[PDB]
Amino acid sequence: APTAKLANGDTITGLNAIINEAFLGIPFAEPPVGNLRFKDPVPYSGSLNGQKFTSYGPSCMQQNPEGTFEENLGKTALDLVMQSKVFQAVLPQSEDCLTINVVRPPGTKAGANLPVMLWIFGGGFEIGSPTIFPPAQMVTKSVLMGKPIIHVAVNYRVASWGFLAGDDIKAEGSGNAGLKDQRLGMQWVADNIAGFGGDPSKVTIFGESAGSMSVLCHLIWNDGDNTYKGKPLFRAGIMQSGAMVPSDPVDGTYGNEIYDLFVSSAGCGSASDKLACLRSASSDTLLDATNNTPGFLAYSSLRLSYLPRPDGKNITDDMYKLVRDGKYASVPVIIGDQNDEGTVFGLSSLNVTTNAQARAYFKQSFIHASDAEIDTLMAAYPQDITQGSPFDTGIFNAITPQFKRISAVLGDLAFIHARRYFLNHFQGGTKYSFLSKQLSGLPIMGTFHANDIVWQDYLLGSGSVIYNNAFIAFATDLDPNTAGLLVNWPKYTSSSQSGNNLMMINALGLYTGKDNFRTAGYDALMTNPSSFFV
Ligand SMILES: CCCCC/C=C\C/C=C\CCCCCCCC(=O)O[C@H]1CC[C@@]2(C)C(=CC[C@H]3[C@@H]4CC[C@H]([C@H](C)CCCC(C)C)[C@@]4(C)CC[C@@H]32)C1
Ligand SMILES: *[C@@H]1O[C@H](CO)[C@@H](O[C@@H]2O[C@H](CO)[C@@H](O)[C@H](O)[C@H]2NC(C)=O)[C@H](O)[C@H]1NC(C)=O
Ligand SMILES: *[C@@H]1O[C@H](CO)[C@@H](O)[C@H](O)[C@H]1NC(C)=O
Repeated sequence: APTAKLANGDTITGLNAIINEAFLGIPFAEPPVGNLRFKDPVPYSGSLNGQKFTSYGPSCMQQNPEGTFEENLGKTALDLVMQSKVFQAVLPQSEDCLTINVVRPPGTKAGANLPVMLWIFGGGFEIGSPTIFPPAQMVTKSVLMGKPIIHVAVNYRVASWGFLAGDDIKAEGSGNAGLKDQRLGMQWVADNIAGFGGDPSKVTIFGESAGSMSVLCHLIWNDGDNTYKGKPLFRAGIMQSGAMVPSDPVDGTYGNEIYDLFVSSAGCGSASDKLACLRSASSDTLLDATNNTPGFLAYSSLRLSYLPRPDGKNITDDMYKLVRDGKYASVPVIIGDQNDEGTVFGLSSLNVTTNAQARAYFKQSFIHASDAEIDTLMAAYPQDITQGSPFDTGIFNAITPQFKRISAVLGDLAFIHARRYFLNHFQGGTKYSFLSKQLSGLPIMGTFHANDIVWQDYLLGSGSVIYNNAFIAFATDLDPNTAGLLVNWPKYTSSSQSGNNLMMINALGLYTGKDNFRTAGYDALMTNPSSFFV
C-alpha cells in the first residue's frame, strides 16, 4: 500500500510496518559484476514501475575480519561461520548489492518536504550493510519530538571489491569505488527523494566509524565541490568516530603491496593484464583471495588493507592537507568520539608485551615515521598502565603491560586527535563536538568503539538523547539545541578556547567539558600527520 513515485515516473510499492513505511532494496546502479568489477558504478537504467520493495537486499561481499595470509584458527573459525548456510540464510551477500533504502514516518506523502538523514554504515571498509542498523528508533523519535525525518541508507562496496588500489587501478582511474557508490546514492536521493516526501535540499549525511570517515571524504570530495546540477548534495554532516583517513595515495607502497598479494592469491600473478584476469575470476576465488589479505581484527589491525586513499582526481591529496588548505564543503558539522575507541583494536596485538616489541610494532605499522618520531610518541604514550585506555582505570585492565598503551595510541591517531585536528582547521561552518564516557567501568573495553550504535538503533540509554534527539534537531534546524536538552551544547571554535567546548555523556546524563586532554599525544601525532600514514 505505501507507494512512491520515482523521478522517471515509475510508481513503486513499499512495506507498511505500522510504525513506519519502508521501501527496501531499490537498485540505484547497474550490478558491478564481471567486467564492471572495481569500476565506477553505472546509474541504473531499467524500469521499476509496478515493483514492490519490501525487504533488504543482500550485502555486498564481506571480508573475514580475521583474514590474513598467515594460517590461524581465528581466520578459519570465522570462515566456517560466514560460509555456513544458516548465516547465509540470515545475512545473504552478493556482488549484485548496490541498493538504497528509504524509511519514512507513517502516513508521509510526497510534498511533505521532510529533512533527510542519509546513513553511511561503517565496518572497517571491509564488512557491513544497511541491514544491521535499524532506523526505527531514529524515525519513531523524530515523530515523537514533532521533528519527523526520512531515513535513507545507501549500500556500497567494501574490501577488495570497493577499495582495491595499486598502479593498475590508478592508471585506469578506478580508485575509491566504494565512495563513488555512496556518491551515486546521494545523487539518486537528490533526484528521487521528493517523491517519498523528502526535501532534497535538506539532506544531512551521517555515519559511524568507516561511515564517519566517509562523511569527511564527502566534504573534501572534488576539492569541496559538493554540487550536483548546481545544487548542494547535502547541507550538513554528522561524524560518529572518524574524520580524516591517514593514508598514502592509491599508488603508494601498501596499496601496491596489498594489490600484488590479492592478485597472486586470485591466481593472476602471471597475467600481463591483471585487472582483466581479476574481472573474469569466479566470485569464490575473489572471496578467498580477499580473505587471504589482512582483515581489521588481524595483527595488522588499523593498518587497513582496504580504505579510502587520495587518487589525485576525486580525493586530490593528503586528507589532512586538504582540511588544512580549506578544500572542503561549507556546511555545519557535529563530530564526536567514544572515550575508549582503541580498546577493540588493541586486542589484535596481545603478543606485543615488551617496550622493545611495542617499538617494533609501531615501526612496522608507520613506515614513514623516523626513530625520533617513534621516540616522541612512546614518550607521549608511556608504558605506565594507569595512563592508557580504558582511560582513568588505574591499574585495572592490564591484560599485558602494553595493551592499554597500544589502545591509547590507535584510538587517538585514528579517531580522537584526528577529530581535534579537524575541528582546529575546519572553518566551513558551525562545529559541535561530543565525547562519550557512558560506559566507564566496563572491564577491558570501557566506552568502546561503536557502542553508540546500540544506543542509536537498538536500546534507549543516556547517550540516546544525543544519538537520536540531538542529531534529529541538527538535521532539522542545523542546531542540536532545539532538541530541548537539559544541558546547552556549546559551539566548538578551537581546542585552546576559553571555556567548555565539549558535550559529554556519562551513565547519568549530560555535562560539558574541554577538549584539552592528552596534548603531548596530539603534538606527537599531529605535528606532521603524514609521518603516520598507512
Ligand atoms: C597499528 C596500525 C596503524 C594504526 C592505525 C593508523 C591509521 C588507521 C586508518 C584507518 C582506520 C579506519 C577504521 C575504520 C573502521 C574501523 C573498523 C570497525 O571495526 O568497525 C566497526 C564499526 C561498527 C560496526 C558497523 C562493525 C561491524 C558490525 C557492526 C555491528 C553488528 C551488530 C552490532 C549491534 C550493535 C548489535 C545489537 C546488540 C544488542 C545488544 C541489541 C553492530 C551494528 C554494531 C556496530 C558495528 C565494524
Ligand atoms: C605477534 O603475532 C604476529 C602474527 O602471528 C606476528 O607477526 C607475524 O610473524 C610471523 C613470524 O615472524 C611472520 O611470518 C608474519 O609475516 C607476521 N605477520 C604480520 C602480519 O606481521 C608478530 O611477530 C608477533 N609479535 C611479536 C612481538 O612476537
Ligand atoms: C571524479 O573526478 C573527475 C575529475 O575531475 C570528475 O570528472 C568526476 O566527475 C569525479 N567523480 C565523481 C563521482 O564526482
